[PDB]
This record gives sequence, structure tokens and C-alpha cells, in this order.
Amino acid sequence: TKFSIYPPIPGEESSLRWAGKKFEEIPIAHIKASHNNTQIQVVSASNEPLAFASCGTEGFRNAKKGTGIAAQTAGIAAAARAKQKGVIHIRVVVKGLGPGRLSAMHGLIMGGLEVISITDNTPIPHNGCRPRKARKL
Amino acid sequence: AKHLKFIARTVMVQEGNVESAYRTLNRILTMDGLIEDIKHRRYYEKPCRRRQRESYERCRRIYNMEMARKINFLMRKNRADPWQGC
Amino acid sequence: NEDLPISMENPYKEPLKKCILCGKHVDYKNVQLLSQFVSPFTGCIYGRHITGLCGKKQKEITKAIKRAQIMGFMPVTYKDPAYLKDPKVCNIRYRE
Amino acid sequence: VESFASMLRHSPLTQMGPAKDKLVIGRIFHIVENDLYIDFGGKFHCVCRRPEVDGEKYQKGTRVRLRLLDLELTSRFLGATTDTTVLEANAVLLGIQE
Amino acid sequence: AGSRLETVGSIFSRTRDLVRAGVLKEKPLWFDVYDAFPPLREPVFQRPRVRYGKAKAPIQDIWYHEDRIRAKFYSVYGSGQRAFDLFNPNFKSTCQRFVEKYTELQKLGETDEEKLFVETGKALLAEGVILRR
RNA sequence: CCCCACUAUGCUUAGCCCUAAACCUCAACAGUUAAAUCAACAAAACUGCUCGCCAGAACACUACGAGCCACAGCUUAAAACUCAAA
Ligand code: FES
Ligand SMILES: [K+]
Ligand SMILES: [Mg+2]
Ligand SMILES: [Mg+2]
Ligand SMILES: [Mg+2]
Ligand SMILES: [Mg+2]
Ligand SMILES: [Mg+2]
Repeated sequence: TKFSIYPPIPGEESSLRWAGKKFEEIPIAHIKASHNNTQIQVVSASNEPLAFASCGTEGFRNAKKGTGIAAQTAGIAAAARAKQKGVIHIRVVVKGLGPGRLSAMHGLIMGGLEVISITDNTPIPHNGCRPRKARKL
Repeated sequence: AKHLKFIARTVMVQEGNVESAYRTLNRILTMDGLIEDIKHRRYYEKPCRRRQRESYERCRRIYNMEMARKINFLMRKNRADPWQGC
Repeated sequence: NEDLPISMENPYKEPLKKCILCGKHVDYKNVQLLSQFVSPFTGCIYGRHITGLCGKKQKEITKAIKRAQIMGFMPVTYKDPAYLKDPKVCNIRYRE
Repeated sequence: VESFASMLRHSPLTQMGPAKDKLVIGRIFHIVENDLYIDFGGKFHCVCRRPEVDGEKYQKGTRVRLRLLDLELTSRFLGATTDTTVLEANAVLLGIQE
Repeated sequence: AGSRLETVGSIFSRTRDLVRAGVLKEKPLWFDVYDAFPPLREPVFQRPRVRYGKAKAPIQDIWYHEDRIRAKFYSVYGSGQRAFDLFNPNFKSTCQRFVEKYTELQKLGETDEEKLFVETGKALLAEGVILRR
């Protein structure tokens, strides 16, 4: 059967299973990659928070938060605290284009969780709020 | 917000190749213009500057395609000289 | 002299090229057709350099897509998964 | 006496009409390594690559079958009042004339 | 020596004026030949002009009646599988034979374009020329 | 100038104010591509007809007068002295 990049539809039945569970039952790792900090929160399919870790909660301070190593450490900590609640497979939802966008997932993988899908949900307004002025540096 | 989740901007991983899935998602977001839109929306671009930039890119593209067409058209003559010596 | 050339419109003039939707009606309720010109992952409307449509039909498709989206017929942020297996008419590849 | 108008009207080139996708017979008159210069009766010759199949058979004076695409390759470029010409025809080499 | 103003008059006019003015002692070797057998146009320099507005070149497109028939043939039966031999001054293509038969039928019958086409096809098939639509 | 916070203001309604590199820096209509095309550059060169405007620089998007829902405002807009330039 040809592999499909497109996620399974909850309505249409599919044979894809991960440890006996369907796609819409897998826990979700929400990564927020800001410019100066990265946040990782693992939740269940029913939105029950299982684990949380950020670069600031792992001791990094000021500009050290906005680095790849800090995001990797936060991902490792979140993966550990989630594995302590029975999480193996996760669906990744990344938000933002910060330096920890990929390092957080690297940490999550290195912590023992298996990624089955990657989703981007960065806020893209269709021209809503007016952004701030450009810096004159 | 009011849409179904895990349908938009979503890529499934094949055989545990997470890096490949991420690079494919990056290609998709860049091709659909989402990445440049996000990067441009960080600060406000004035309407006059936006119009100038759009005109500049349009004319740049037109000129580049025309020059490429000219070079490809004149590339046919670049072969071994058939009348060497004379 | 009978062999002299005669004034005449070009008989070998090839028929002028047509877009795939020429002569067909674009309706906002035909979500299946309108879904063939949007990105599967973001729902963004493809430009004419990708769709290959003429300006008139490009405008028609754009207006129909916006009308269907605002009237509760078409999703905005993604292509409806039911139309993911329809014929591909857009010149775009994600190597996916 | 036959006038020029009659000659043009009854010329094979005139009778051929449009030159696109027309099968013609050409003759090899010059060879430069694997480049074959073929005259098919037009104003310009066409330069073809020696086929990988029975390439040895393609020698000077050989009769070949061609599919004409353009009698002369020209193109007007940006900022030019006159077309730029390569002084060659465009054709595809099909094979040798049995 | 003569004047080098190639943009004023022609070589003949300049040489003639300089000879009559006494600047040139003797006429050049070509002057008498030019005077006896002049060209159709005096070779005077002119700057080519780009056309604008409704000004158009007077060059006409070369068309014949049979071209229509040819077009329809090339649109119906397509390009003949037989190849053209442009080196032969009297080459006859399948389309040319179709044209000749069409004209003979027109001169020996009525004028109905579709009927002429169909009957011409029947006649060519009767003669034994393959014609795949 | 960089970071944070927050006003007038950007928004709607009813009135004002009447200014912009308000520029394609090309006045409106009609016509021509023939002449040496043509100072230069910009944006190929011209013709007919009409309205508006301009006659060295600066003084001066100024002073005075007049008009204006404008009162540190807008339109129109000089002169004296000075210079051989601009
Ligand atoms: S080409 Fe005719 S409607 Fe698009
Ligand atoms: K301007
Ligand atoms: Mg403006
Ligand atoms: Mg006026
Ligand atoms: Mg006026
Ligand atoms: Mg003055
Ligand atoms: Mg004033």
C-alpha cells in the first residue's frame, strides 16, 4: 500500500494503527518556538496535560534560552515527563519560526518518543492586527 | 480556530524518517508562500514600499526569464567549429 | 497572369489555444472543481502560472472560491480531504 | 516563357505549405565529429547529432529522413527592433532513407 | 583624391563634381562605365526609419486557392507518411495529387466543397493511394 | 537610535480644514510616420486647433491688499536694496 503523507481523516476508516490506537487517539506535543524561548507541552487526545517543559524551566537564562541546545534540553525533559505517563507515539504541532523549532523535536526523539506526524500551526493572519514598526537600527 | 485540526499543514512520517518529513513540510510551507509571509509580517511594510517591492520583483522575474530565453536560444550555435582554418 | 497570388486570410492558421475550463460554467457550489486550484496543505489559491487558466477563468475561480468559503461550502485553511484523489491539473510538485 | 510567379506557385517548397511536422529528405554534406550538417532543399541546413544506432552508416552524401520543425530559427529579444537569427533550420533526425 | 563624404550624394555625383571643378585631374577608370551603364538607383545613403502609427510594410502574404484545399487535407488526412523530396523540381506529394484531382473535379462538375472533398477521396482511393483519416 | 508601558491620532457618525514628489514631473481634442529623426538626457519625431501659464537670480510657498468655517491657517501675490550671473 502506497504511503500517504496526508493524515488519516477521522471519518474515513483507515488501517493505520500505532500500538493499537488510531490517529486521532495519539497524544499531541505542542511546540511553541518563540524568538527568545521555546515551550513544549504534551497533551492527550482529549486535551489532558501530561508533560510541560520550556527552556526557562530547565535553567537557561536570557539569551541562552533562544538556542538549539536549550530547546533540545526542554524536549528531552518533556519526553521524560511524558514517558513517565505512558506516552510513546506523539503527533507534533509546531507554532512559530524560532531557533528551537527543530531542536525541540530532536530532543523529543532523543527522549524516547516516536513522531508519527508533523503539523505546522504558526499564526498567519489574513491581514488582521497591524504589526509594529520596523526597527531603525 | 473553527476548522478541523490535523488536516492543514500536516505531513505523516514514513518509516520513522522524521527529518525527511520536516524538510518536506518546510518545502511545502515555502512553496505556498507561508514562510515569506510570516517573515514579512513581523514588522509593518508601508504600502508604498510594498508596491515598490512588488514591482521590482515582477520586473526582475521578467528580465531574468527573458535573458535565460536569449541565452538558451543562442546556445545552439555553441558547437565545434565546422569551418576551422577558414 | 493566373498564377499571381490572391489576397486571402491564412488558411493554415491554427485554432487559438484554449484553457481547460474554456466554455464551462464555474459555480460556487461546485466545490469539487474549485478544490482543484487550491493547495492541499494550506488551501491557498494557486496563481495562473500554476493553474494554467486564462485571466477571465482565473478571476471566475477566485471569486467562486471566496464566495463558497464565506457562505459555508468550502474550507479556507485546507483542501477538503474528500477531493485529495481528484485529477491533478495544477503544475506544482512538492516531491511528496 | 515560364514566369517567376508560375515557378513559385508550382515549386515543391511552396506546395509543402507549413513546414511544421513535415517529413522531408535531406542529404549529409558535412560532418564534424558527431555533428551532421544536412541540406533538405531549404534556405538553411540543419545540424543533427549522430544517432547511437547504426551511427557508422551516417556519412557524407547519405540520404536521411527528417521531421521539419522550423525552416529558420529566429527570435525577437527585449530591446531589439529586428529578429535575431541563428542561420539554421530545426529538424529531428529519424533515420536513413532505405 | 576624391571626397570621403559617403553620406552626401553618391560616388558618381561626387566624382563628377570634383572632376568638373578641377580638383581631380583625370576621371577614375570606372567613371565612363558607370556613365554608360548606370545602376537602376543612384547609390545615395539613407537612414532606415522605424514605422509608427498605422504605417505598415507593403509586403503581401503569398496565398493561392489550392492552399485552402491543402489546409483541409492537412487537417483531415494529416501529413502524408511519404516524405517530401524538395530536390526534385517536379515532386508530387499526396496532397498535391489531391489538389489536382480536386481542381479537375471542380472544372468538370459542380461547386460543393464537401462533395468535392469526399469524391476526390473516393477517386484517389480508387486509383490506389492509401489515405488514413 | 534599541527594550517596556501608554496618550493625541489611525476607526464610526455629523460638520470643517482644502494641502502633497496631488508626478507618467508628458494640458485637452484631431492627425502623420514623411523629412536633416534628433542640442543633451528623459519617454521615437512632428503637425493642426484651443485654453492655461512663462519672460535673469535672489528678495519670495515673503510683505501689503482682497477672499475664505480656516485665527501660528489656505488662495492670489509684489516692490525696494543687491549681483553678473543663476
Ligand atoms: S481561454 Fe477562453 S475562457 Fe479561458
Ligand atoms: K512620481
Ligand atoms: Mg498619487
Ligand atoms: Mg484644459
Ligand atoms: Mg486651465
Ligand atoms: Mg525673476
Ligand atoms: Mg502667505
